[PDB]
Amino acid sequence: HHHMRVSFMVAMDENRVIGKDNNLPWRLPSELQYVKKTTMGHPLIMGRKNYEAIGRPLPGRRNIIVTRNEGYHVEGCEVAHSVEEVFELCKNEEEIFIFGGAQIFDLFLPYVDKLYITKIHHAFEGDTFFPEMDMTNWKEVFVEKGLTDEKNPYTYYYHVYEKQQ
Amino acid sequence: HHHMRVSFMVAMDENRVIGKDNNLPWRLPSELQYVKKTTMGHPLIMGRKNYEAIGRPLPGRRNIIVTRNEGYHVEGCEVAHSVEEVFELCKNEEEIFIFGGAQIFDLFLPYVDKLYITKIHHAFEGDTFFPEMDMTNWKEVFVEKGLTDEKNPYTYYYHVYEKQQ
Ligand SMILES: NC(=O)C1=CN([C@@H]2O[C@H](COP(=O)(O)OP(=O)(O)OC[C@H]3O[C@@H](n4cnc5c(N)ncnc54)[C@H](OP(=O)(O)O)[C@@H]3O)[C@@H](O)[C@H]2O)C=CC1
Ligand SMILES: NC(=O)C1=CN([C@@H]2O[C@H](COP(=O)(O)OP(=O)(O)OC[C@H]3O[C@@H](n4cnc5c(N)ncnc54)[C@H](OP(=O)(O)O)[C@@H]3O)[C@@H](O)[C@H]2O)C=CC1
Ligand SMILES: COc1cc([C@@H](C#Cc2c(C)nc(N)nc2N)OC)cc(OC)c1OC
Ligand SMILES: COc1cc([C@@H](C#Cc2c(C)nc(N)nc2N)OC)cc(OC)c1OC
Repeated sequence: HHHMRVSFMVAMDENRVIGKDNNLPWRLPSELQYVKKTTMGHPLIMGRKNYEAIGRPLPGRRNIIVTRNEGYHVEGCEVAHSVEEVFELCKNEEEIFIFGGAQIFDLFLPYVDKLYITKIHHAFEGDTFFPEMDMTNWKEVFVEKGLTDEKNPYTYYYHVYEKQQ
Repeated sequence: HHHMRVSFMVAMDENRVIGKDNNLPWRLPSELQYVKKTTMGHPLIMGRKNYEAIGRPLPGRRNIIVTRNEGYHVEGCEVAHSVEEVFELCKNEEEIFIFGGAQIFDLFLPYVDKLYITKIHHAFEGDTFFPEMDMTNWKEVFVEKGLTDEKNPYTYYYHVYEKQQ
């Protein structure tokens, strides 16, 4: 019924860890560069907790915050309270990026068309996970090794998957 | 319609610069060794400006120069005036390397099957750029850090991507 591409944008470790103590368990500025370039010009859909840890709108993109709080407001951002309200806000968009965290990934899981996953080859301590997905009917359409150096101290790969049917 | 693999061979910086003042912005003799070893035994397809800065045929490869000039001739080199004429000349080749510069990379962009791209981790001043490419349905099949030493004073990586669909 919705006409936008619904894409997930996530970085996770060997055990699907995405967070520890309401923050990111790793610092990978080069991974952040990839995220910025990939998502630029497209709406970012984020759970309230994800957004609040950021604390400011990310420039050049529609920032849409998902919350059950019907009195929630933040300047420079739009607020939605359900999947359908996100779909109404983004009805004429080409592609939107579900940007996390875990509760918001779970929420949009039935609707994902395309997956941009950074896979980090380390096992971090963590408490928040990317949902399991059955990847049948999914095709890897891109893979490349991430930049590992003094500023980016882990091995990681960018993967992109597209849903077939 | 054509049966040869159409490969690109290019070195570019962090902003896709490949040239400044009709020359290469950097000196990387080790990168040139990789170029020789990779292309040897296969046709090099070069724009007229690229070739003329070289000024002589590169040994052990068919040198094919692309120009609109129907009276253009160079000893030890073959001359083509269109994509189709290159395809005619190379119809029985296994693989050909589009060798630049930017106008010639633009020209053959719809036909590229394989990308050999060196990425230099520096921002040079430049005036000539490698075209943007949507890497959907391409996979990185090779990556290696280039040699950085007194003779090769930048950080760079060899990447090879192959088109899937
Ligand atoms: N590595 C990565 O790729 C990413 C990791 N993260 C990490 O994930 C963690 C945060 O994730 P998590 O704790 O799951 O929180 P989320 O970011 O998913 O936000 C949860 C909030 O979203 C709102 N929400 C959840 N479900 C609904 C619903 N059905 N309808 C309306 N609103 C809803 C609620 O807001 P409210 O309480 O206001 O009602 C809820 O508290 C952090 O550790 C963060 O660092 C985040 C993004 C990416
Ligand atoms: N870093 C790298 O990997 C490389 C960098 N370079 C750099 O690129 C620069 C040169 O590139 P650029 O200036 O774009 O020039 P090119 O090497 O692409 O050559 C331009 C010439 O190609 C011919 N040409 C262009 N389009 C067509 C067409 N449609 N049909 C027939 N002939 C055509 C024309 O020749 P004519 O005028 O005779 O008609 C034109 O002048 C230099 O700085 C060089 O150092 C070059 C190769 C590799
Ligand atoms: C944009 O900058 C940030 C983003 C996030 C967000 C995310 C993400 C995110 C990342 C990093 N990588 C991928 N592949 N997908 C994602 N969805 O939550 C961790 C938190 C930040 O610090 C609080 C950020 O710094 C300002
Ligand atoms: C081979 O020797 C040369 C080649 C080129 C060519 C190129 C290239 C080229 C390079 C360097 N690296 C990669 N990865 N791809 C390419 N296509 O144009 C700049 C110019 C030269 O001097 C002006 C060369 O010295 C004789």
